[PDB]
Amino acid sequence: HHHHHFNLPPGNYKKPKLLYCSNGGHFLRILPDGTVDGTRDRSDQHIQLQLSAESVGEVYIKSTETGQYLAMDTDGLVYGSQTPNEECLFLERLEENHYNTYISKKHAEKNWFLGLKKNGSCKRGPRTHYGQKAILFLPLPV
Repeated sequence: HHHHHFNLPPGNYKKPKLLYCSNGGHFLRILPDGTVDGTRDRSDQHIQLQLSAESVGEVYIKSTETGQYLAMDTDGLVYGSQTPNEECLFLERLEENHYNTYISKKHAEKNWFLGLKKNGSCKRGPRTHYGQKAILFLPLPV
């Protein structure tokens, strides 16, 4: 449980999705250069993601266009990794009985989440907190 609640979101990983952030109304984007951000452009070719489960509640978020894995570094910066490693795992949970939240597994004890600012920039791990809108995501069909 990693010392966290276990309310899981409904749905599956059968198909790819878009991870939509309410905060600024952005879709999670993994750039070929390893850069990660958010875009409002629904036609962007780098927003399609494939989630997969490691263990129950643990996921990988992979770019279908590039094959890169979403990850969060030692300093809390989100990046795109060519290969899957411990920094690529996230704890996917339901939040506010509706949204999906993604907590860095490696940094779970610190509550470091995946989050997008209103300007579409990713937030740094330590800057994320329960209660913010930046951490709330909606998985949409592609």
